[PDB]
Amino acid sequence: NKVIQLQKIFQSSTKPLWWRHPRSALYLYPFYAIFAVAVVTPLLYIPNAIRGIKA
Amino acid sequence: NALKPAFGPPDKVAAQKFKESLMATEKHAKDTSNMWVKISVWVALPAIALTAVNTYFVEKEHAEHREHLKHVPDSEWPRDYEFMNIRSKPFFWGDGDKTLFWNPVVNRHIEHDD
Amino acid sequence: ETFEEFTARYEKEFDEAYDLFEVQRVLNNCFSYDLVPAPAVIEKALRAARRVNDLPTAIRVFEALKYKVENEDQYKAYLDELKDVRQELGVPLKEELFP
Amino acid sequence: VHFKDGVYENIPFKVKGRKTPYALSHFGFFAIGFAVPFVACYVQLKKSGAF
Amino acid sequence: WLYSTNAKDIAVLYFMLAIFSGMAGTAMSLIIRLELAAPGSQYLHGNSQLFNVLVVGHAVLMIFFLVMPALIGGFGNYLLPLMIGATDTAFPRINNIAFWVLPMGLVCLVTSTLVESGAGTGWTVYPPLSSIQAHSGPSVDLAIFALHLTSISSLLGAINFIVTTLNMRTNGMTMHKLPLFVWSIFITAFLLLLSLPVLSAGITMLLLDRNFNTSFFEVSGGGDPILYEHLFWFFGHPEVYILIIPGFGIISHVVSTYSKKPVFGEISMVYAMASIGLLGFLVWSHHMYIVGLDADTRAYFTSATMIIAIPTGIKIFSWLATIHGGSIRLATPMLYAIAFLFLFTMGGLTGVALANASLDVAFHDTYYVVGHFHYVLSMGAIFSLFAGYYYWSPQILGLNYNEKLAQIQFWLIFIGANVIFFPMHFLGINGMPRRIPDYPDAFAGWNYVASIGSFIATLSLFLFIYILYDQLVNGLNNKVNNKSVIYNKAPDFVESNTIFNLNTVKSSSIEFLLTSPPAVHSFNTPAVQS
Amino acid sequence: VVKTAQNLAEVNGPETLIGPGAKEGTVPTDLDQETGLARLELLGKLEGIDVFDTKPLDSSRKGTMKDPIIIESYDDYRYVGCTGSPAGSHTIMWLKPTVNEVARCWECGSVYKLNPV
Amino acid sequence: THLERSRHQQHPFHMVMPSPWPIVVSFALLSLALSTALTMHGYIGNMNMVYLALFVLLTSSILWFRDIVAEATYLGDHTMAVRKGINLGFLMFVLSEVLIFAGLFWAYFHSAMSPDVTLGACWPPVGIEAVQPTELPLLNTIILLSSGATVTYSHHALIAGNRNKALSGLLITFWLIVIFVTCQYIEYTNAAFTISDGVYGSVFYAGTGLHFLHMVMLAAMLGVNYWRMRNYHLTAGHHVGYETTIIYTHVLDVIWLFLYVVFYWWGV
Ligand code: HEA
Ligand code: HEA
Ligand SMILES: CCCCCCCCCCC(=O)OC[C@H](COP(=O)(O)OC[C@H](O)COP(=O)(O)OC[C@@H](COC(=O)CC)OC(=O)CCC)OC(=O)CCCCCCCC
Ligand SMILES: [Cu+2]
Ligand SMILES: [Zn+2]
Repeated sequence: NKVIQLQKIFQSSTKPLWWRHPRSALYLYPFYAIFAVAVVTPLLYIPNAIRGIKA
Repeated sequence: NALKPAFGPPDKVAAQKFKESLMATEKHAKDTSNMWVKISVWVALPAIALTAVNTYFVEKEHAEHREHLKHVPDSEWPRDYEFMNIRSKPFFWGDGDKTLFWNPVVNRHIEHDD
Repeated sequence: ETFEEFTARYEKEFDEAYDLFEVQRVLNNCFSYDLVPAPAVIEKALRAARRVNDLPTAIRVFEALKYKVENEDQYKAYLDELKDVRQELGVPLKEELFP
Repeated sequence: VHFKDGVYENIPFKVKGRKTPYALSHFGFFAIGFAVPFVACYVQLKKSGAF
Repeated sequence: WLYSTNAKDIAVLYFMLAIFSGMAGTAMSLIIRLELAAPGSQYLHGNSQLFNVLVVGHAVLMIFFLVMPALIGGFGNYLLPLMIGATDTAFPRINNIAFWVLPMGLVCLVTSTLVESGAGTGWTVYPPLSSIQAHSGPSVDLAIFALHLTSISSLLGAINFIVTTLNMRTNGMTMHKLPLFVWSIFITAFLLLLSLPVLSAGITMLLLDRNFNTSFFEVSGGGDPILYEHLFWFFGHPEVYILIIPGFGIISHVVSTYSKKPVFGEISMVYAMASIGLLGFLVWSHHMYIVGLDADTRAYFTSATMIIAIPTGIKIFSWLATIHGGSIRLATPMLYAIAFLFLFTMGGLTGVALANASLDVAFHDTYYVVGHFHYVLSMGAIFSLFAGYYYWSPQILGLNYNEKLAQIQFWLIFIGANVIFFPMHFLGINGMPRRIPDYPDAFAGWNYVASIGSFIATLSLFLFIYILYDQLVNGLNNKVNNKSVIYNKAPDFVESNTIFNLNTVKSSSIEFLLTSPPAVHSFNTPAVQS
Repeated sequence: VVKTAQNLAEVNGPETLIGPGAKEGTVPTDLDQETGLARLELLGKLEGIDVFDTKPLDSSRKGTMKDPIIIESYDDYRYVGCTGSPAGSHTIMWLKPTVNEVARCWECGSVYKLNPV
Repeated sequence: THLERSRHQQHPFHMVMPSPWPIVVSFALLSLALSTALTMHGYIGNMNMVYLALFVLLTSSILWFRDIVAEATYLGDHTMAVRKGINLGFLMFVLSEVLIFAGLFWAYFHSAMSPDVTLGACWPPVGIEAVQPTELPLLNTIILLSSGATVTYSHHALIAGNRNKALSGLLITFWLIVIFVTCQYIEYTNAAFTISDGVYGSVFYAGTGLHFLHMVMLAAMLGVNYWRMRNYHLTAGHHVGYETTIIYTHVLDVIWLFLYVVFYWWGV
């Protein structure tokens, strides 16, 4: 049903393929919010984990 | 013109071996798939129709069996062995939880220091 | 395979040489075998150099012949044997040139 | 690197045209890799009494 | 660029990390050998911890972060696309996670030392030494995860090579006609696949016995620590036959290029190269002869791991047959590949002496083992890594490496690491045990001989950094003067100089027919062979 | 205006390689909801001529400089192998016939021209 | 002609644009492994960073998969060899995941083939009571023999061309597997011996433990095989996202039958 419809949109899109879905703008900025926290807070506790300060 | 005559020779000998076999495999997608309808919904589903009710009745005699042990031990536990309960480095998501989900009908773990 | 089938095969390929490339690529594998080539086939290794008008690929014949002769006694008898066809074409050797 | 198969453009370095000399950024990648056990011999001795 | 999925630019990131992990993997071995210079703890003050931490910190950077990502990642992601005839790998998007988990395999290991405990467990991480009652902190928790990230990179980094070789060849490239470097890694990829899931259960079970107290290995509960000695070593002996089979691929190309001759018995060299890989599976408890196995079980292995010396003799005597007749052009890859043929084979004679169950009972955990496995790791897998870099450095980077300065880097590696690892056979034949910060006073003899050499080899490695500086800055001004060697194949005796520049590269592989450096699309047409 | 191809002959650009939409109730029947370059290989596979070549070079004759071996190239530098006049008689040697220069094959003696197309 | 041939690709194998989800999954595997080793030793206080690490990883797989289905049905470099590339790339992959069972089968033959001294001289030992194979575990074998007769009843049915058997035949197989999760949830809630029950408690929730940790992804694999077949993504001549599901289950009959014969029949 949407397979030919999306094929007009995906082919000749001149976009990155992870921006080529029409339902993709909301898929990234909350995803970049959980990505901007899950790679610092496991590492920010490492100077807390050097002095014996645990929980 | 120059340099653009044709791709190659259209011999049509490489055809009619892959195309007609797509209908032959379609036959093999028809009668072989109809060979399994006499054994999946006609044999195997009646086979579990006599097996699930065989296990619907033996489930209830064990569902009542757990109510005996969680009610009273009537003296104490039978003092389980040294390999059955181990608590070196107790668990981290809670305080002393055995796993993610565990009922005390089989996992009581009462300490016998004595 | 044998010594004679070695001679008849490479004395044949020197005739359709037609170029400087197909002399040196055929003079190479006429010298890069286990055995030592006969003077019958090396006479067509100088006539091949005359057909292509190149002299140092005829001076390099007798220098490849000098290292791969395995005996100096088997070289001077081999040098004097080729002196009949080495004085027509005027091919010097590398020691006489003193380059 | 997607395109421009030049001479220095298959390496993620910036060899020529750098603002700073390259020996700063080349020895400074390989001596820093040499000085990581010498900080494992620092924060584990100073923690454990030695110096 | 960071996340480009081109297989060429991934393998230059592989090689950019295998020297950074190299200059960390040998700076730890510097301090290890500095402490064995004299009896009494000299530089480490009195700490016998941070010495079983540095030994495991060094022995896993050398195995899993130097020789694994270079001979499989640094070359296999560059040459197996190129020599076979592919444009890039068959699975190019997972080709980028196979590199980018390796710095995440480093943050999971350098932080495993900086935490309060330090994983003093040794490279063979044994269960009751690494149990939670013995090792308490989160030190060994991260050391059993950095070994898992590399276990999962080099696992999908070998699924990337079975469905590259089996279908993505050229027209005439039949299954009997491939370069031997591809048959190295394609045989290796059938050992990386069939030994790493064995390892991944043998480490996760130790994780379960440390914070989930499941007692796979805990003695209070009947869990053996001797199950670990056959389950880790079921991975362990194929792992050390994976650091040497791509080492057997580079040497088979170098020794038959710098000798103008095809390799002796090419069909004999591909059947005796999977037979090493297949029969290497069936010998995995020769490490554990003394651990209390049966009198017939040890009688089987003392006859079965000697048969690994049957196909390795074929793969050496043919390298002494492929250079007998031909010329010899003694450049730097030929110097390494001809000292590989003397120091690896002396690490093979010490192999069959250790291979017996009747003789390992006076040699286990001594320094005679460390004399044996360093003649086949720093002399059989660095002698084929230096002979693979120098053999493909100006072809791939485009710049020549000051050949007059790479000869002095060979000799300072040859005699400056033979001085370390040859007297180790004497300290071990007396019975000096391993992993010890101090020793009895009679073992101060050769341990000062082997301490003077670790500054020799790691002065050559400081020189090798300068060769990498001379190759990138004015590495273009090397092939226009008389600094380097340009043509790795000098022409024949009757090949004229003016005809050589028409037909220059007489290679047997595509790797030199490409440009220097190769293009970002070096294959945009299906090439043909014979 | 931009129609479909439904034959190997007409391509005339990349926008004409798609197929037509199928109605609900039946599956895609391998010719309707196709994609493009996969459909392009299938459209060639629908006919009797392969789009890509799996066949060695014509290694029967040697090939002199007056009579060279012509390869069906599609760019400037199509690499070739040279394994013999019986295609098995000597060690391989890889070549690169470039634009209007020939690869000469020092061992076997075969001459190749480009035919750049 | 040649002008369109100079506008297309000349080799059948696929070339992919540079995607950044390679380093996204790599950053998740760091924050999985680093954070699962911190909360075992403190430094955080709460056990939800691992729950975060199971969320950022799995949404990174479907964003990886959203670009792949954009290549599967919307860009399409899937030729015959590239179809054979993944179909051999996955058939050779499950040789690794059937050998990890030999890293768990061989522990069961390490504590029962030779009797030990810390336990009893019998396997399973005293104090530990095992479930007979003539009980609800025998339902677990027949429900997969019925699964092995409906995954091929709907394999050829999708190629057959009719959607009445192809669409509905995969919804009845999907709920045949979620119902298999709940009967392996009974022994995770009603069996006597636990995970910490010695060596019998170790390997029994490992050999059957990893067999439970694959149905969470197999039912998640049916979760897109029904969504794509309803959104008309999958085809009847080219199906990779449907073919990897059948070989995920046709080998599962072999490993569960080898799991049933030694854990339950030989395990009493
Ligand atoms: C890949 C394997 C590898 C390599 C190369 C080395 C290399 C070296 N190792 Fe190590 N070592 C091990 C693996 C390795 N080792 C293992 C497994 C153990 C046992 C641990 C345990 O079981 O307890 C061990 C243990 C070990 C011990 C302790 C012995 C014992 O307790 O068992 C010592 C001490 O002498 C030692 C020293 C050295 C030295 C001086 C080198 C020198 O060769 C290093 C200096 C030489 C170089 C200069 C070349 C290497 C440098 C590079 C960067 C590579 C070049 C490559 C590229 C750049 C292209 N090693
Ligand atoms: C990385 C490469 C590598 C290679 C190739 C080998 C190859 C071999 N290894 Fe070694 N080995 C290691 C690395 C390697 N090993 C490591 C890292 C350890 C453990 C250290 C640790 O635990 O920390 C180890 C441990 C180890 C042990 C355990 C000792 C102990 O811990 O108690 C034993 C004993 O059986 C052994 C034997 C062998 C044998 C027989 C070979 C054979 O494959 C080699 C045979 C080769 C030849 C023999 C030479 C060439 C052939 C000939 C010229 C012709 C045939 C020969 C004759 C007829 C004599 N190895
Ligand atoms: C963490 C990273 C740290 C890296 C530090 C590593 C340092 C290693 C440096 C090695 C080096 O740079 O040497 C290369 C340099 C250039 O050489 P080239 O290849 O261009 O050819 C030159 C031409 O062909 C022959 O050079 P020539 O023969 O004319 O000169 C004689 C030269 C030879 O003697 C020696 O090599 C040892 C002293 O002696 C001297 O110059 C003495 C002058 C005081 O040759 C030299 O001139 C070296 C001079 C001495 C430098 C100090 C030596 C310390 C051991
Ligand atoms: Cu071994
Ligand atoms: Zn030839």
